[PDB]
Amino acid sequence: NPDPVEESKKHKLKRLIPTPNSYFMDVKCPGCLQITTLFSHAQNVVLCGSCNIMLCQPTGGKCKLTEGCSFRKKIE
Amino acid sequence: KEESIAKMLICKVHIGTKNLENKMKRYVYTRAKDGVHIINLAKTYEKLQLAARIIVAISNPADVVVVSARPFGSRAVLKFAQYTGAQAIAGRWTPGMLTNQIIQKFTEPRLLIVTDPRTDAQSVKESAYANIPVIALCDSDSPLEHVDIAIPCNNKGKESIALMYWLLAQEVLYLKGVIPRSEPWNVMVDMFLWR
Amino acid sequence: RMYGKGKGISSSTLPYKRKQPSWLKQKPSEIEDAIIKLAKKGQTPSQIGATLRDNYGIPQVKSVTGNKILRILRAQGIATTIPEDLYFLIKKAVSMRKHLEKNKKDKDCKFRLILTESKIHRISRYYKRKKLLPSNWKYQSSTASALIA
Amino acid sequence: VRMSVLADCLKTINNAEKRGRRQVLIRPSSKVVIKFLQYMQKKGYIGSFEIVDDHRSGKIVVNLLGRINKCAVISPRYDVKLDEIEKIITSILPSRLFGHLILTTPYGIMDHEEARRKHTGGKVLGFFF
Amino acid sequence: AVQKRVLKSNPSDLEKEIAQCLLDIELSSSSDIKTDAKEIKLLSCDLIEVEKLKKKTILIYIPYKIYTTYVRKIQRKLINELEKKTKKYVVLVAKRTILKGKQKNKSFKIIPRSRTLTSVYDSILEDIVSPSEIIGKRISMKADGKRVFKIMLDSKERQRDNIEEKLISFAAVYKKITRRDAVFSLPP
Amino acid sequence: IYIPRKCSATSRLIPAKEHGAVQINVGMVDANGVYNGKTETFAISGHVRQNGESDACLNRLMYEKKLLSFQN
RNA sequence: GUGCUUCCUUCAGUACCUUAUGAGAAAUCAAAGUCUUUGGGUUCU
RNA sequence: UUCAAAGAAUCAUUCUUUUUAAAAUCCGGAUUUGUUACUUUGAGUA
Ligand SMILES: [Mg+2]
Ligand SMILES: [Mg+2]
Ligand SMILES: [Mg+2]
Repeated sequence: NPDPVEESKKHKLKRLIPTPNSYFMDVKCPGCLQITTLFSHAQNVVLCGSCNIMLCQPTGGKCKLTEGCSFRKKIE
Repeated sequence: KEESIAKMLICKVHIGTKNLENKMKRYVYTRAKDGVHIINLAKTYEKLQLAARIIVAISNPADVVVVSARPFGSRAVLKFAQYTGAQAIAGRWTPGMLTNQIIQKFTEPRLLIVTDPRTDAQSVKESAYANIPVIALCDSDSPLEHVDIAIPCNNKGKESIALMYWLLAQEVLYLKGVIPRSEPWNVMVDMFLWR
Repeated sequence: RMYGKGKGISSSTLPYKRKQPSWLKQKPSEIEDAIIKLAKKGQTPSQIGATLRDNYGIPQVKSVTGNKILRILRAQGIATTIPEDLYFLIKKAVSMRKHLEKNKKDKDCKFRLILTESKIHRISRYYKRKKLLPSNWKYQSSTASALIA
Repeated sequence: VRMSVLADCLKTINNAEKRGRRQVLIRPSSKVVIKFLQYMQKKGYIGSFEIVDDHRSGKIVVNLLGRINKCAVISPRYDVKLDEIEKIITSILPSRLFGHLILTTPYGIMDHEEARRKHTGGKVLGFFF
Repeated sequence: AVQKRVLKSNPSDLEKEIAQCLLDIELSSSSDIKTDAKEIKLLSCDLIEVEKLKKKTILIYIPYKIYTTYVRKIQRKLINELEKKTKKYVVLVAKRTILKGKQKNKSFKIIPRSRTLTSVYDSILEDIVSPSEIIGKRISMKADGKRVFKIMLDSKERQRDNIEEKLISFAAVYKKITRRDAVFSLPP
Repeated sequence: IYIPRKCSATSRLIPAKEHGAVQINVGMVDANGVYNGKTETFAISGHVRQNGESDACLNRLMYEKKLLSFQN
């Protein structure tokens, strides 16, 4: 049944209805005290608000994301 | 039934071999960390039941041949033949058997029950030239060319094969009037098994 | 691929929902302002978009602002005379030519230079057909270097 | 590259039929293609089909009844006059008793018989058996 | 005193009632929002019934500008309030005009694609569900020469008493607007 | 006027000299499990058998009836 | 498993194997297939 | 880039009627709206 498919989001970016694999991230450093916002698969580095520190290490797909840290997905 | 499943487990039909065969994928539950492929087992049961039903649907039992060229399924198939009506072949299948009219050992059935379409492939092939349906107690890796029903099991492990055969026989008996339900069937596995 | 034998399909593909997502707080005006600032700072359209995506929380300027980013630049009046892609191509060509001048025996480079020239001429033609380029605009191997600025 | 979406779609359908599929994912939907599919459905050859709207050229997936022998485009959409039809149909489709030769006609797309009934011939899209 | 002014018609049965309700809400400041009916107006309404045991539901045709500015922003609150007040299910839509392509308006030169029929229909679909937001349109051509639009909405609405009923109402309203069958759903 | 047989899976319809193609017959149950007199029938064309999709087709057919329950 | 390594899926290369109610004059060919059920586009011969 | 919808006849199908927007025109009713290809009717041909 090509129409109502179930577990195949492990297809390529070219599914039945194309989605992106990327998503946005509510992110926080250990002790900057804020939602910083982020895009997974971000090319250019993002500097957090206060002390401008590397939050995302840039890379060939899905930014490495610095130190321990924590990220919620933005959802919706 | 859980009992059947338990029996299967005790034997080994849950393990299929390495090499998956894309058309068999659906029957396989998942692969293991080892490098083996575990068959879904409920599927094996249901399929087996279906096969049994089909067998029963044949009017007279004698014209439903069974086959295994393997040395250690041969015994099992003989037993099956004895218990139901069905011919066994056992061992050396002759290439003319279902086509060549004039041959001595001709005998053209209404169903063919192979144990393994890998090794007993000739028989399977023949089934095409005489419109014989073919059920197959096939492995994970096996080719399902010409086989109608594929019961997913394992063929490598002789004991497992024997068990499967026994189960099938039991099912057929149940379907027929001979051994009523609720009562377990008297004869054992080990009886079917090679040595 | 237009010129190689390359046949890859690596691509951005946007999400089904094209009315902006709930979590996006930025009002349009602010984002427009930001875009303008970026443009002023020397960034090109694509680059600007990338910056917006990464540094600020915003996926697509098209979902927040009805308009696409080039359009808004145009509206604000900070649009380049010479379109992004075309400009880039020209730059590349210039670079190639310099190399050739330096280093005469490079055959592969020359071949690639020809290809880039051809592509420019296509792109250039297309722009002429619209009204982004003026009709009086050939691309010249002599001038080229001065053009980019 | 693509040129005639419709042709490609028809080819895909044919392939599916040959294999004996059931479902088949016609990959760029087109108004024309949709119309063609509808026509086919009307004359029984195809089942349901769920034109899925992306936010682009849509995909159709189409439900097959194991009934089509072939379906096809005839590229160069030759203008075809009403008198010129008969010869064309003789050339193409396997019997006068069946098969359908689909024209785009200023009264929408319709089969050769329909065209005849109307009066207008037009440009010839394709056919099935 | 006002009330007739909040609508843009000659008062008729239900529009007037709706206006009154709005005024009351403005006066009272129910639930959370206040002075939001100062901003709102309406053009017209239509009561429609469904294939039910009972229930009638309401289109509220809103001038487009107003919809764009205020109603879009605060829709959930408004609709819920209306439901609480008048047990009839309500939907806001923008009265947006459709134009034939080949036709020549005094305005424009070339119709904008905003005003095209298809686009308008899409927009009204978007409008009518508004607690939720569409996941995927998908148009089943039945073999009978019918077309069914099988729309599926996101989560969110799954936490409500009115789900299936609401969906049915939406479908009905769509039918009324655009003589189109439709079916609605959600994911498990 | 011999009207030929339609493969119950793919509807391809199968001629005299096909062989290969098979009319598999499934016997019914009556409450106990005992063999009911009746028999539900599927013809399967040669092409599907050759492919190996035959088993899948059979499964689908069963699902369409009530005979077995998993589809795939 | 010990940042790398493997395994899964997937892209783009790139070969090979079996299989063709697919093709072919055959040799063979996952393209040489979807071709008297002949028309996706196009250049050359 | 206006998709569609509903009613009557016939042996699931065929042929017919009606309306679903916007602008100009006419005494709430009634009636015009890109160019060419293509196609249909004609006209005119010893
Ligand atoms: Mg080229
Ligand atoms: Mg490509
Ligand atoms: Mg040819």
